Amino acid sequence: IVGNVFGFKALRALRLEDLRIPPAYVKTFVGPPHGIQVERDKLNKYGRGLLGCTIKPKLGLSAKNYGRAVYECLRGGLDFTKDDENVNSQPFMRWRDRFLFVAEAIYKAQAETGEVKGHYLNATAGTCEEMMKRAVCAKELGVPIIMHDYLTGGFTANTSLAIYCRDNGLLLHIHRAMHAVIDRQRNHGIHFRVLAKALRMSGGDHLHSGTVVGKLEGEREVILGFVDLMRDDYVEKDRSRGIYFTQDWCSMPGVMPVASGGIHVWHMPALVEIFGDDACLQFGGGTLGHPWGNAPGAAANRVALEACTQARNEGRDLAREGGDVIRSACKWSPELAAACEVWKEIKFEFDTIDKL
Amino acid sequence: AGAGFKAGVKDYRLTYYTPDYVVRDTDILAAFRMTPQPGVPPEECGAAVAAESSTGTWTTVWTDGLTSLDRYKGRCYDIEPVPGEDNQYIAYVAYPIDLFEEGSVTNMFTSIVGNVFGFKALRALRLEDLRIPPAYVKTFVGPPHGIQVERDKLNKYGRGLLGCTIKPKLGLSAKNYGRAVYECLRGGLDFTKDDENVNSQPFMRWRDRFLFVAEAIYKAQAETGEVKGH
Amino acid sequence: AGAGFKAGVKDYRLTYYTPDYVVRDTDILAAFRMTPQPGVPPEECGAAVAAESSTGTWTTVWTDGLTSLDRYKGRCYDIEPVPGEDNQYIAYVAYPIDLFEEGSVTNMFTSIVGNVFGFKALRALRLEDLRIPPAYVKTFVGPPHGIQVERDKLNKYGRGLLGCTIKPKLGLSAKNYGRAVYECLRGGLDFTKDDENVNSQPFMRWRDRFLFVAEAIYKAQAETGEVKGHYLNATAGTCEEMMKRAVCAKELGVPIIMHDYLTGGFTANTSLAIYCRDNGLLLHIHRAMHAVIDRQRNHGIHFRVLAKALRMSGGDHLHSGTVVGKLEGEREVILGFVDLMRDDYVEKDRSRGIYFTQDWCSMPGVMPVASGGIHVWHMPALVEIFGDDACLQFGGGTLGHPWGNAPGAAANRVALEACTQARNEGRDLAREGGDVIRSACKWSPELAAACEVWKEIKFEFDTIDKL
Amino acid sequence: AGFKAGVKDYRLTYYTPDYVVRDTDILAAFRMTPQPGVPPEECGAAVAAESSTGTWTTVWTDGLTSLDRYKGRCYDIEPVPGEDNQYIAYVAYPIDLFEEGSVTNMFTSIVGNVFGFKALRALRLEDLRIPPAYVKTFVGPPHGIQVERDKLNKYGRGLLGCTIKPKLGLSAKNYGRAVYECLRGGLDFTKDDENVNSQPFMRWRDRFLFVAEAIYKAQAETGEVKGHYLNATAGTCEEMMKRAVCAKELGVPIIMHDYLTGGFTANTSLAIYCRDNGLLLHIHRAMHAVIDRQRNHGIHFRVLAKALRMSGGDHLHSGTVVGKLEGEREVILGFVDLMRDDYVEKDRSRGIYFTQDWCSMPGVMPVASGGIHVWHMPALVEIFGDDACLQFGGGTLGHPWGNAPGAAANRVALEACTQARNEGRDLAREGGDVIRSACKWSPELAAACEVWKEIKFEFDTIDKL
Amino acid sequence: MMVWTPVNNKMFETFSYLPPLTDEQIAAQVDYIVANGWIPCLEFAEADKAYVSNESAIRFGSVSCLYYDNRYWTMWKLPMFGCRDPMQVLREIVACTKAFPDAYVRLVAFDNQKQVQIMGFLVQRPKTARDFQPANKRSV
Ligand SMILES: O=C(O)[C@@](O)(COP(=O)(O)O)[C@H](O)[C@H](O)COP(=O)(O)O
Ligand SMILES: O=C(O)[C@@](O)(COP(=O)(O)O)[C@H](O)[C@H](O)COP(=O)(O)O
Ligand SMILES: O=C(O)[C@@](O)(COP(=O)(O)O)[C@H](O)[C@H](O)COP(=O)(O)O
Ligand SMILES: [Mg+2]
Ligand SMILES: [Mg+2]
Ligand SMILES: [Mg+2]
Ligand SMILES: [Mg+2]
Repeated sequence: IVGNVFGFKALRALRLEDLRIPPAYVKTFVGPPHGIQVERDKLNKYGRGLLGCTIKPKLGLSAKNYGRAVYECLRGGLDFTKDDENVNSQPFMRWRDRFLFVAEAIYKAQAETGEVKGHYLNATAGTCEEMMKRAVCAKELGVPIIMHDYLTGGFTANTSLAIYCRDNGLLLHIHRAMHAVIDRQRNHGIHFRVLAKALRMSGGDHLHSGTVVGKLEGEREVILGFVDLMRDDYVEKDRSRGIYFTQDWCSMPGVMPVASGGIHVWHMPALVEIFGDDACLQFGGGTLGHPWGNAPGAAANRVALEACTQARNEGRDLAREGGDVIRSACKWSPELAAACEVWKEIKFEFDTIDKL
Repeated sequence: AGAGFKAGVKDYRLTYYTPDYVVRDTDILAAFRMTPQPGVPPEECGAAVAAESSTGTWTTVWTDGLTSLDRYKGRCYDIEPVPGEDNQYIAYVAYPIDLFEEGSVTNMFTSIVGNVFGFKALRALRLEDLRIPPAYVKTFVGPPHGIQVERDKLNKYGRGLLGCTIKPKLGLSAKNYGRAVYECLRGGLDFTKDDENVNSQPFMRWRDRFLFVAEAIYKAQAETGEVKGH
Repeated sequence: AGAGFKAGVKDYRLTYYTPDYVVRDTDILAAFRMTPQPGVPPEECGAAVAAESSTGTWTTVWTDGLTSLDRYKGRCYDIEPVPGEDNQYIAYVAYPIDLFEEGSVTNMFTSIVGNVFGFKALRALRLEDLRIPPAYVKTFVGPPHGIQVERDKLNKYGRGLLGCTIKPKLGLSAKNYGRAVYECLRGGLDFTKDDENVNSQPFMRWRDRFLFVAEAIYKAQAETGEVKGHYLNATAGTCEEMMKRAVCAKELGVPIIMHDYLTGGFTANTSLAIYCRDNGLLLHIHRAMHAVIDRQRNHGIHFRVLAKALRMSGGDHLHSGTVVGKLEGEREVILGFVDLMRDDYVEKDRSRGIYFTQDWCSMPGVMPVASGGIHVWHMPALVEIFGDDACLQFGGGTLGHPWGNAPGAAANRVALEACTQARNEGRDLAREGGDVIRSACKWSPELAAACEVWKEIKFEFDTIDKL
Repeated sequence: AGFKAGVKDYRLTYYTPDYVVRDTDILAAFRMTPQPGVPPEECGAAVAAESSTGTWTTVWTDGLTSLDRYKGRCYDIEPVPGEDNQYIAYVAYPIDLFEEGSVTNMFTSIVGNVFGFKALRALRLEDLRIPPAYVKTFVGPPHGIQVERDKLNKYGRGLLGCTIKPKLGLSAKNYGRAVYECLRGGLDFTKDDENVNSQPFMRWRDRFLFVAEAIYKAQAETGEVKGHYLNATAGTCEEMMKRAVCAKELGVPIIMHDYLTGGFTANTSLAIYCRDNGLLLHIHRAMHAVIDRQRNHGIHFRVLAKALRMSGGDHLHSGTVVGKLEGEREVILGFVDLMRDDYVEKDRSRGIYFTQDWCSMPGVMPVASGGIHVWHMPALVEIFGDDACLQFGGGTLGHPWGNAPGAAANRVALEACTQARNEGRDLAREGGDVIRSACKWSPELAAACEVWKEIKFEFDTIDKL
Repeated sequence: MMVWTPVNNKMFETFSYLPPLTDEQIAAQVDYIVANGWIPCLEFAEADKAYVSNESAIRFGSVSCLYYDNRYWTMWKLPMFGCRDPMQVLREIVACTKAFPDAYVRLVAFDNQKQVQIMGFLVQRPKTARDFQPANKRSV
C-alpha cells in the first residue's frame, strides 16, 4: 500500500488517510498480547485512569540512580514509570544493570504502597536477538511490563515481541518514536490513525495517542477519532473525526491510549474529560520537576486524578468545572498546591499543522 | 550556595544553544531544516530540538544534578538561514557519542528523530544529513559483503550488473514465477528479483517459489555459463 | 614504466621509517624500548619492528602491488634515544586501525608483539605503552560492570574494599575452605578469594568448594548485615569447563567469580567477561604470570600495557601491586597505570611511565587490587596511595593473626576505617599514619594483637622495573 | 606442634636437600638470581613455597591439612658456571597440586607469582619434568606426526609450506589467488599470517571460502593433497569455534591457532574440537619471544613447547637456526626431540635438564619458518630430517617469476637435498654442491638462487645455553 | 585470645567498626563533604527495611546474582545540590531524625562527575534496636 507510490514523479504529494481492514484479514493477526480488559484484570486496577512517568533526564543517569528515581516515583502514587524511548543500553547505563535496579525499585514501592507497580523496561534494540534477551530478563525477574519503539525497531521485530509477550504473560507498552516524521504534514505521509491500526494488528497493550493540551501536536477531534479506533470493537465512518471507513475489529483486544508529553496537574480535568478511565496519563517532567521531589510529585498527580475522577462520578462537568475541581484539590493537598503553583501559567497553544 | 535545583519552566536555549561549542571528532552531528512557529526564535527552536532529542524535557528536573548535563547534552551549535526562505533555518546539533547504543541504528534514530518532529512549537522539520564519526561507525557490523566482495564472489567485472523485477507484481503462481525467472536469466541478465511486496501469499507461498526459483537459477547458469541469482 | 615488482632484499627503512608522518587520531600507537645489535642503525631496527608487526617480510613480495601498502603499513615515525643508555632507543610505531580485528585483544597482541621480539637483529625489545584510540576502544564490550556499578550493586561506599586470599594456597578440603571463608567474612572483610592456583584438584574439587563457599557467604552476610562475596575461580583447562564453573556461580546466586587472564588467556577471558555482563556476575581478574613478561626493564611488555589489554578484554577488578608488599612495583609506576585502569582520560606523563595520552571514551574503570605481603602497619600507606577506589587484600595478614580469621578480619577492618576516618578529618596519612595505627592498636585488642606480631616486618629491596 | 603466629624463613619448611623425588612429582628447574643479602637456599625455598602452599607469614590453617603431603620442595641448588649470582634451583611439586588436563593450572602454580618477588632480581624457568602420571591426564595433540602423514598420504620428505604476504592488506579473493598459485607449484601447504584473523580489508568467512576454492583447484591440478592453515584465532571462544566449524563444513584439512595470544584455555578447547572432527591443528607461537628470549628471566621455549604438546597441536613452530629469527642449533635440536620423541634423556649440552617420558603422547611436527630460502635447504634438511614442515613466505612470494615458480624452486631444492641424503651424501659438507647442481638443472630454482645468493642472517645469540 | 561474637553483632558499613561518631566527628565528615564539593543527602528506613534481604527472589528464575532487597532506602527531601554550608547539612540531620525518631538514618554524599555515592555512614539507629554490640562487647 505504501511501498513505492509516494515517490512517483507524476504526483506532487500523497497521504494515506485511512485503511479499512476487513474482519477476514484482522482474524489472521495474533494482535495485542493482552488488551485493556486483561491488563486491568492482571494489575487489579479499576475505576480511574492509570498514571505513569518517564524518568528524566532522558539520558545520562546511572542504573542505580535510575532505580532510585523509579522507587521514589512509584511510592508516591504512580502506577508505572518508564525508560525514555531512547534509553536502551549505553556507556552511562547498561540495560541489564538498569533492569535489576528497576526490579528492586518496583518491588520496594509495591511492598510500601500495597498497590501493584510496574516500570516499562525498554526491549528496543539493534537486533532481534538483543531485543529477545532483554524480554527474557524481564520474564525471569517476574516484572509486569516491557516497552518497544515499534517504528524505529520496526514491525517485523514488534510482531515477534508481541507474540513473545503473549506466550510469557508480559504487558507490552508501545512508544511511537518517529511517527511525526511520517504523520505530521497534511499533504504527504501516513496519518497516525493508520499507524495506530497497524499497531493494534502487530500487537501492543499500550500506544501513545497524544495529549491535545501538551507539548506535542494533536487536535481534539483527530485524537478522539483514533482513540476509538484503538479501543473499540466497531467504529462507524465519521469524517468529522477523520474516520474515512467503518472499522470492524472482530473482537481483537483494544489498545490502551497513553497521553504523554508536556502535561501537568492543571491539565488533569481536560485529560480525564477527553480520555475517560481507559487511558494511561504520563507525567515525566510533571513528576520529576516537582519542587519537593518524585514522591510528592507523584502524590500531587495521583490526588489530582482521583479528585477529577470523583468529581466526574458525582455528576460534575469537568469541561466547565475542571478549574474549580483542581483548585479545591490544590487547597486541600500541600503536594498538589506546590505543583499547582509551579505550572499555573504553562500552556502549549500553537497553530495546528495536521488539520482535518 | 552554588547551582541548586530550581523547579519550573525556562527557555531551552539557556542550556542547549551553545554557539561557541567546538565539536568533537567523536560527536554525531545532525543538520535539521527547521521551520519555527511564529513567535519562536530560531535559537529557541534549535535548542528545543537539541534538548528533546538528547537529555531535556519541558520543565527543569532535579535529577540533572546527579549527573553531568555538560557531558551528555545535545548542543545546537550553529544556525544558518536558508537562502530563498523567510522562515527556514538549518540547525546544527552535536550529540556526544555516549548517548548511543553501539551497533544500533534503531537507537540512533530513536534519539535524533524520535519525538522532535511533532513539537507544537515548530511547523516543519527535516533531517537533511548526519555526520557519523569513525568511532561510532566502528561499532557496526555493517554490510554482509560490500561491492568488492560481491563482484569477487559472482566473478563479474568491467560492467554494471543487470537485474529485473518479475511482473505482474502479484498474482503469479510459484511455477510461473520460476518460468519467468529462467527466461529472463537465460537471455543475459545477472539477477532477477521478487517484487518488494512478494512475500508469502495465497496465490504463491514462499517455499514453493524458492524451490522453483532455485531450479530456474541453476538452469540459466548451466545454459549460459555465467553465475546467476534471484 | 612506473613503479613495478623488483625481487630481492632491501632495507626496511626504505618503506617503514617515515619520520615526517603525522599520526592519525584512529591510529594505534606503540612505544618500543629497543636495543639493536651492533651495526644495525636504530632507523633500520625501528623500521624492521614496524614492518614485521604489520605488512612486511624479509624480501620484496609482488603481491604488495595488488593492494595499497601506504594504506596498511605500520610506520616507525619517531625514535628517541634513552637517557643513561648507550644502545637503547624508544621507537614509536603507528598502526592503521584497519589492521585490527574489532573487539579482539588477542589480534592486537598478535600483530604488535607476535614475532618482532625474536628478531636476530635486535638484542632486546620492550613494549612500554600503547595508545588505544577511541575508535578502537569502542569496538570492545570491555569490563562487565566497572567501579561505579560494582559499588552500587554491593551497596558499599566511602572506603576501600577489603579482601583476603585463603591459605594455605593448596591442600585444604572444600569444607575447610568454606570454614575459613566464613570466619574471614564474618569479622569484617567484604571479600575472600580462591588462590590463583585453586581450580579443581584431588584435595578439593571445584563444585564442592562452590557449594560450601556459598554456605559461608550467606552465613556471614546474615550474621553481619553486610553484602559478602568470595571470588570463586572459574580458571580451567578448557572454555567448556570455565563456563560450567561460571554457570554454577550464577545458579548459586553469588556475586563474584575470578579468572587468571594470562594463564587462561585473552580469548577465554573475553568470553567470560561477556558471560558475566549478560548474567550479572562481577569478575575479579588475577594477573598470574605477568612478571614473567613484565619484570625486566630491557625486554618484555610493561604491566601498564597488560592492564590496558585487560580493561579492553574485560574485568571488574585487576591486581595492581602494593608498593610496600612482598612483590615488586614502584610507587610512581603503579600510580601511573592505576590512573590508566580507573580514569576516563589520562594525559601523557613520562614521570609516571605514561608515553601517550589515553582517552578511554567512557569505557568503565577497573578496580585496582593491592595484594601480597601486606599487613595492618601498611594500611595508612595503602589508603594514601590508592584512595577509596581499590580493594586491599590480606591473605597471610588475616589467616596469620594469632587469634584466627574473624579477629584477623576485624583488625584489618578497624585499621582501614581508622585511616579512612583520619584522612576525612584532614590528617596526613603520609606522616601521621603511624600515629593513627598506634591509636587504633591501643583502642582495639584485635588490632593490637596484629600490630604486635607484624611490627618489624618490611619488604625493602632494590627495584628492578625502574622507569 | 601448635600454631605460632608471625614470619619465619621459608627455608625452614621449603628447603629440603635430602628429599628423594617421587616419579609422580612435577619437577622444575629455575635459573634464579637472588637480591644481595638473600641466601640461595632462602630464595629457592621462597620460590617453592609461593608456587605451592606457602605465604609470607605462618597461617593456622596449615594444621588442618598435611603440609608435608602438599608442599613444593626445593631439593637441590646448583651454582651456574660463569655466573657470580646465578643458581639453578630444583623444585618438586606433588602431583596432587595440579588440575588434571589443565596446562593453565600448571602454569598458574609454577610461574604465577614468584617472578615478581622483590627478594629476587631475575628468574627463568628452564625446564619441567612432566611425569607420565600427569601426561596421561591430557588429551594432547589432535593427531600427531604419524597420523598427519597418514591422512595426507605424504611420506619420505619434509613438508613444504608458505605464509601469504603481505601480512595484512590483501582482499579475500587476492588471498585465494595467491594461495592457488603457491599450492599448484609444489607446496603442500600455505597459511594465514598469525595476525590474519578477520579485518576490514578481509573478513574471515570470505577468506575461508576463496581459500577452499584454491585448495581444491590446486589439488585437482597437481594430484597431490593440499591444505591451507585457516586461522581460527579470535577474540572469543565462540568466534574461534565458529571459524573451526566453517572449516569442518568446507571439508578442508587444517586450521591454525596462535596458542599464546589466544591462550591455553582456548587452545585446549580447539585441540579437542579438532580431535573430535578430524581437523589438523597448526600452532603458531606468536608472542613466545616476549617470554623466552632473555637468558636471565622468563620461560625458555622448551617449556612452552612441552606445554603445547600437552595442550594439543599437530604442528608447532620451532625456529630455523639460519633464518631471520633467533635460535641456536643445539638449543633447537634439544626441544625438537622434546616435541617429536617418546623418551628424551637428560642432556645439558642441549639444555635438557630432566629426562622426559611422554608415555605414548603423539609427537608434534616442528615447523621451520622465517627468513629462509633455497640456499638454506641443505642445512634445514640436515638439522630437522624428514619430520618437519619448512615454510617459505617471502622465499616463495618473493620469487621474480611469481608464486608457482617460487613453489617449484623450493620443492625441487627440497627433493634434490632429500635424494642426495638418501644416496649417502653429507649435506653438512656437500650442501652447496647439491643446490648448485640443482640450480643448473632447474630454471625456476636458478632464478631463486640468483636473487638470494648473498642473503644470510648471522648475529650474536642472546639465548645462549 | 578473644572470640568475635556472632550473636546480635550486626554492622552498618563505613565506620561501623569504630567507636560511635561524636557530634564533633560527624561535623568533621560534613566539612569533608563540603571541602570536596560533593552533594549531601539523607536517607532513612524503618527497621524491617534496613538490612539486605532476599524476599523478592521468590519471583525469579536463575537471576538473583547481585540482587538484594533493602539496598534502596528512602530519600529525605532532595540531595542538597549547591550546598556549601555544613551547618545546613547538620540542620537537616536534626530535622530528618526528628521526623523519623524510630528509623535508621544515614548521611551520604554524591559525586556527579563519577556519578556515584562517594561517602556514607549511619547517623541514627532506633533506640529499640537490639541486634548490635557496643565496641567493648564485640569480642569475649
Ligand atoms: O520524551 C518525551 O518527551 C516523553 O518522555 C514525555 O516526557 P515529559 O513527560 O517530560 O513531557 C514522551 O516520550 C513523549 O510524550 C512522547 O510523545 P508522544 O506521546 O506524542 O509520542
Ligand atoms: O598468592 C599470593 O601470594 C596472593 O594470594 C597473596 O597472598 P598474601 O595475601 O598472603 O600475601 C596474591 O595472589 C598475590 O598478592 C598476587 O600478587 P600480585 O597482586 O602482585 O599479582
Ligand atoms: O610472520 C612471519 O614473519 C612468518 O610468517 C614468516 O614469514 P617469511 O617466510 O616471509 O619469513 C612466520 O610467522 C614467522 O617465521 C614466525 O616466526 P617463528 O617461526 O620463529 O615463530
Ligand atoms: Mg520519552
Ligand atoms: Mg518492485
Ligand atoms: Mg594468590
Ligand atoms: Mg607469520
